[PDB]
Amino acid sequence: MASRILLNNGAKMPILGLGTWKSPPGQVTEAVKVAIDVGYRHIDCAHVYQNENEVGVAIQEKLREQVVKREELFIVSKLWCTYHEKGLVKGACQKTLSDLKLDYLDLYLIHWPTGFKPGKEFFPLDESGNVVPSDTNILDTWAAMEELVDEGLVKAIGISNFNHLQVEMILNKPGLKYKPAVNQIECHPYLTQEKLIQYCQSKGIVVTAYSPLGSPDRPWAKPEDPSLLEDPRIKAIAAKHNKTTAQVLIRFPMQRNLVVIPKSVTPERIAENFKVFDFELSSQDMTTLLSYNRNWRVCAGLSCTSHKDYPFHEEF
Ligand SMILES: NC(=O)c1ccc[n+]([C@@H]2O[C@H](COP(=O)([O-])OP(=O)(O)OC[C@H]3O[C@@H](n4cnc5c(N)ncnc54)[C@H](OP(=O)(O)O)[C@@H]3O)[C@@H](O)[C@H]2O)c1
Ligand SMILES: O=C(O)COc1cc(F)ccc1C(=O)NCc1cccc(C(=O)O)c1
Repeated sequence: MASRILLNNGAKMPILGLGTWKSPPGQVTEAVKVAIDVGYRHIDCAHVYQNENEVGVAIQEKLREQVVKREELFIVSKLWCTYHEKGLVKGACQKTLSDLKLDYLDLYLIHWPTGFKPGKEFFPLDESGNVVPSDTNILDTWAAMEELVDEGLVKAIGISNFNHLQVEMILNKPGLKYKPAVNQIECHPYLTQEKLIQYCQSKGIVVTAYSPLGSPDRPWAKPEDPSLLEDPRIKAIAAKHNKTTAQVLIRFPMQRNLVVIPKSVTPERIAENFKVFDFELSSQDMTTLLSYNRNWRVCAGLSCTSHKDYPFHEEF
């Protein structure tokens, strides 16, 4: 299938990107270098991942080597929760640009709808142990994101982990200047997201699926949690197609018109995960994979459930 999807800003976004959350700083430069060498043109980043400098080393080198041109790359980052105030957004974006070695981002996302008190700590706490919100609202943060487009820092802006009412709030914002281009949400066979995906797509917003493999390296994994990569039912579909389970899990969102961003620092898996443009899941395969939904989240945000903008109380 086609390698890129057209966004509502007129730019094209590669449907397969490399994730970088948890990629160790001493391994992510080589991961991104390998990814670019084997065909990746989209890298998903974030300031909170604490490895943008090292991602940037890889990008800048592959540009210097003329393995790729800047206009062929699609680099995404995200505004962290402690930078939602309007006077902090530009500096947060500019720090990410400096670290990534870039003059512009292709896409900049509000990482989560929940703003937190600014300061050095990424999760400022009171007990008492609760995260300290900021009195920022998603609409004013969105206006600050729009400014970044108008200053040339970013080509596109979007949102992440917004529920359908929060997307609707952006779309209904008084004086809205730019619609979100993307909503990046968790999505895989255990969290299939039919309602939120159809809503976003119906509005021309492209959905990116994160944790498509079920994030087996997530730091809070428990043994009793379900495991996509080990699910016999998914392994059977992979065997039928002569592909790996991971390749099925990556192809699945692609056939729903989603972008997908599997993470790896393992060279052989980085290459494997890209070899997903040469086979097709049947409609029956797709419906079968959808049937595995259980509303299970890698990223549940249990410490934020009292935040006024917590996204996961709503059905979707
Ligand atoms: N917007 C948000 O709030 C948000 C939240 C979560 C994630 N994300 C983004 O989405 C990306 C992907 O999600 P994720 O990192 O949570 O998890 P994931 O991509 O679902 O899974 C990554 C894990 O799978 C392993 N793996 C990769 N390819 C494999 C293969 N072919 N066979 C077997 N194991 C394989 C990786 O191991 P190795 O690395 O050791 O190879 C790593 O342990 C993130 O890195 C981040 O960029 C965004
Ligand atoms: O967020 C990601 O991309 C991947 O997870 C992380 C990565 C980090 F480097 C550091 C923390 C997290 C994390 O706890 N996320 C979940 C989260 C964060 C903020 C608010 C909510 C909420 O529920 O409002 C939920």
